[PDB]
Amino acid sequence: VTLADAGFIKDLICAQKFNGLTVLPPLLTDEMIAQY
Amino acid sequence: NKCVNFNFNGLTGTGVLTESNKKFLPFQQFGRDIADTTDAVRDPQTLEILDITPCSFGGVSVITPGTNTSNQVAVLYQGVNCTEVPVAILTPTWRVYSTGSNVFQTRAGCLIGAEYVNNSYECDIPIGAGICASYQTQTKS
Amino acid sequence: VSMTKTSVDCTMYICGDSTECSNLLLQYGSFCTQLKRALTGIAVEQDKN
Amino acid sequence: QCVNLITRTQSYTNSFTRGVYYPDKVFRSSVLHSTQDLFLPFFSNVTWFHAIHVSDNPVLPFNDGVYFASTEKSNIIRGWIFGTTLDSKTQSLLIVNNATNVVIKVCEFQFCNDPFLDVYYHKNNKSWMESEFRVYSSANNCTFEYVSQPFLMDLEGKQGNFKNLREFVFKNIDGYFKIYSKHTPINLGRDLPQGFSALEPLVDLPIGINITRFQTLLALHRSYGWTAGAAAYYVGYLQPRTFLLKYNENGTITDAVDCAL
Amino acid sequence: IANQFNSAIGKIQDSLSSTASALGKLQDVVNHNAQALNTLVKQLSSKFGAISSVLNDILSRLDKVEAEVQIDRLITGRLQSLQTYVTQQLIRAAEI
Amino acid sequence: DPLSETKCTLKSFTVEKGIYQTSNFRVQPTESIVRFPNITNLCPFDEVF
Ligand SMILES: *[C@@H]1O[C@H](CO)[C@@H](O[C@@H]2O[C@H](CO)[C@@H](O[C@H]3O[C@H](CO)[C@@H](O)[C@H](O)[C@@H]3O)[C@H](O)[C@H]2NC(C)=O)[C@H](O)[C@H]1NC(C)=O
Ligand SMILES: *[C@@H]1O[C@H](CO)[C@@H](O[C@@H]2O[C@H](CO)[C@@H](O[C@H]3O[C@H](CO)[C@@H](O)[C@H](O)[C@@H]3O)[C@H](O)[C@H]2NC(C)=O)[C@H](O)[C@H]1NC(C)=O
Ligand SMILES: *[C@@H]1O[C@H](CO)[C@@H](O[C@@H]2O[C@H](CO)[C@@H](O)[C@H](O)[C@H]2NC(C)=O)[C@H](O)[C@H]1NC(C)=O
Ligand SMILES: *[C@@H]1O[C@H](CO)[C@@H](O[C@@H]2O[C@H](CO)[C@@H](O)[C@H](O)[C@H]2NC(C)=O)[C@H](O)[C@H]1NC(C)=O
Ligand SMILES: *[C@@H]1O[C@H](CO)[C@@H](O[C@@H]2O[C@H](CO)[C@@H](O)[C@H](O)[C@H]2NC(C)=O)[C@H](O)[C@H]1NC(C)=O
Ligand SMILES: *[C@@H]1O[C@H](CO)[C@@H](O)[C@H](O)[C@H]1NC(C)=O
Ligand SMILES: *[C@@H]1O[C@H](CO)[C@@H](O)[C@H](O)[C@H]1NC(C)=O
Ligand SMILES: *[C@@H]1O[C@H](CO)[C@@H](O)[C@H](O)[C@H]1NC(C)=O
Ligand SMILES: *[C@@H]1O[C@H](CO)[C@@H](O)[C@H](O)[C@H]1NC(C)=O
Repeated sequence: VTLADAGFIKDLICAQKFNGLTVLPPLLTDEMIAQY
Repeated sequence: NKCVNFNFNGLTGTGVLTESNKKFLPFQQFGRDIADTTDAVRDPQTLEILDITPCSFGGVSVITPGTNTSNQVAVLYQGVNCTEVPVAILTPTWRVYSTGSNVFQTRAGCLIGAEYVNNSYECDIPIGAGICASYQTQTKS
Repeated sequence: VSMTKTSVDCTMYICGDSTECSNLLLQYGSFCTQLKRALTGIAVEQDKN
Repeated sequence: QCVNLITRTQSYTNSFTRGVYYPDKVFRSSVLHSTQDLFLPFFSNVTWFHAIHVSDNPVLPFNDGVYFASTEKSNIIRGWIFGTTLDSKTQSLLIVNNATNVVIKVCEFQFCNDPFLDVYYHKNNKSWMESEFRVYSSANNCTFEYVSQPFLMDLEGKQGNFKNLREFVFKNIDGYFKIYSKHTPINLGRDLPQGFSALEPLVDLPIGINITRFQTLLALHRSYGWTAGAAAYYVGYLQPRTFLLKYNENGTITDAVDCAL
Repeated sequence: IANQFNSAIGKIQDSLSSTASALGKLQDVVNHNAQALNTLVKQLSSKFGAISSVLNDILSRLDKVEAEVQIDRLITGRLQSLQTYVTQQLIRAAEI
Repeated sequence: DPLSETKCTLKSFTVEKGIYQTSNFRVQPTESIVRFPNITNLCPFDEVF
């Protein structure tokens, strides 16, 4: 499964941001989900 | 390499201008991204191609507990490089948090006014990307 | 189990670097707070799920 | 000078993928872009004219743009008339080109009936040039004159039977007249070859007048006396049409879908 | 029983590796999040009955009275594109 | 100050424990620049002046 945007610190990903649309990171990282 | 207002041949906008690895055709003047938004413009006088990206921006989340409990707060500049909020010495008129020694790059954004501690706890206030914040006294040493 | 958290803002989406439109948009009242709140209500729920 | 001696015969052939052109002056990379504009459809039935001289030449319609193609050596094809009346009752646009410079000139021209051009050897100037313009009586008032490099060139050297096909799209809109073109080499395979190539905008001219009809100029050398010759060209007409256009990493239109084929 | 289990776990890897569509229900969510933001950012280029979708084009070419109503159309249209996106998101959040 | 801004965006003198999105930050231009081609085609008004 490919992820379009991770939402991490800064393509269509850029242009979305250019117009104020932002992607927020999940609280639990993929390491914390692997630990659970 | 400086955030500026621009007008090329009547193509008006705002952003940082940077040299481009894109190679336009001789008759083309500007490039549109997948979102059909302008992201390059060819200088009319000397025909080099410049990338445009908007000047930096982001959300500003304030981490405040019960007003009754305390009046001090941290601020998270969302998706922002924590070297760039200092260069952004703007919409938030409160300049003071440009000069903070207690400054931290979370993956979620630049967090200012809260200090990183190596010890871990249950998540009191969520910041994002594994990070949480809390109002308490540490006293380890 | 979850979907991408998103946030947006009328100030930039409807008109970036545009004070004139920013003043016209005030005439429409609370809709932008409703939209921002609704997307924040989705975003906090993705962590909960 | 009103010599009605040129004539032309006609037939039909298939314009497979030809007559696609860059719709705006914009770069795009690896992106599929859709637009509604005057385009020539895929596998459109395209008229095939042969023009000849014997020692009968009807003026052509123009509406919603024309595609014109040809592939003659020595650049015997030399220009066009575009215009409302072509008789000095309303102004009209003349294109003529030679080996070193094209003129774009729009005036109240009385063209007589059939306009051709007459480059011949003059003994006293020891060289080739146009004798007298049989194209028209006289120009009365002119309001725009432009000069530039010949919109058409031959390939370097000359390979045997190796024609280049020359393509033009002519549009009139909002006062402007827009030329698009491409010059593609031909393995000497077939007419309008299989493959793809999009026309670049050559000139984009604020003529400002009204176009309803068009015609083309052929040269004659006057060797002693109008030595007889032949030429070919193809005419297609544009429609208000939707296209999906594919840009490569370099922002050339590499392929297209005709949206109602 | 252990060999049946161990050989069954061996087939999960090959199934997931070979099958293009196996994570379809997760890819679909990622694609709908990407398509919804692409559609929302594309909707900025729509005219909504105005002379142009470019705001400073309007402000340059038209006077304060006329320019304002042209922007209004763009405000009303864009604000519709946001309410649509947020309603689609609130419905899509409920099935997640 | 940023607490005074959260009190304002929540329309209340007492904000509770949490994280609150306030006004978006955005760096304004340092100046404005005009780019148009070389000044070709000067009008032949001089030949008559
Ligand atoms: C191809 O056709 C061209 C136009 O028919 C022709 O250009 C013409 O060139 C002559 C001489 O170079 C010009 O004559 C005038 O030149 C200057 C221009 O200011 C004057 O000072 C001179 O006194 C003289 O009047 C023509 O004006 C010019 N035509 C146009 C429309 O600009 C080319 O020479 C032709 N080329 C060949 C190979 O035949
Ligand atoms: C986009 O433009 C690119 C730059 O012009 C172009 O790259 C070029 O590709 C051709 C064809 O592969 C190369 O031609 C050959 O050159 C020598 C042999 O003469 C070989 O060593 C090369 O590998 C190659 O086969 C050009 O050298 C190459 N130019 C550059 C500067 O890299 C792309 O092909 C263009 N892309 C499309 C889709 O048209
Ligand atoms: C934030 O920006 C700084 C620069 O202000 C980045 O630091 C650069 O990192 C790259 C990659 O390691 C180096 O090649 C550069 O030399 C660094 N520049 C400077 C001036 O130190 C940093 O990587 C960025 N990081 C984040 C989290 O956004
Ligand atoms: C173009 O030139 C012709 C010829 O000089 C002009 O025609 C004259 O126009 C005037 C004004 O309408 C009439 O009174 C004359 O009877 C016309 N004479 C002829 C012979 O046509 C014409 O007006 C000029 N056009 C422009 C735009 O200057
Ligand atoms: C170009 O010329 C044609 C022909 O004169 C114009 O068509 C006329 O348009 C008027 C106004 O609609 C009608 O009353 C006439 O009956 C039309 N004439 C013919 C013969 O169809 C056309 O309007 C002109 N175009 C422009 C842009 O001026
Ligand atoms: C414009 O002038 C500059 C400076 O002389 C020159 O470098 C440039 O090539 C000119 N423009 C074009 C299109 O040649
Ligand atoms: C705030 O703190 C006061 C004591 O300083 C307490 O009486 C009050 O109940 C608190 N309010 C809330 C909402 O917790
Ligand atoms: C955490 O421990 C490292 C040493 O392992 C130390 O260098 C670092 O300063 C500590 N963290 C903070 C934020 O002080
Ligand atoms: C093209 O049109 C002409 C006249 O409309 C017709 O005679 C001819 O058959 C058509 N072409 C083909 C391949 O049918």
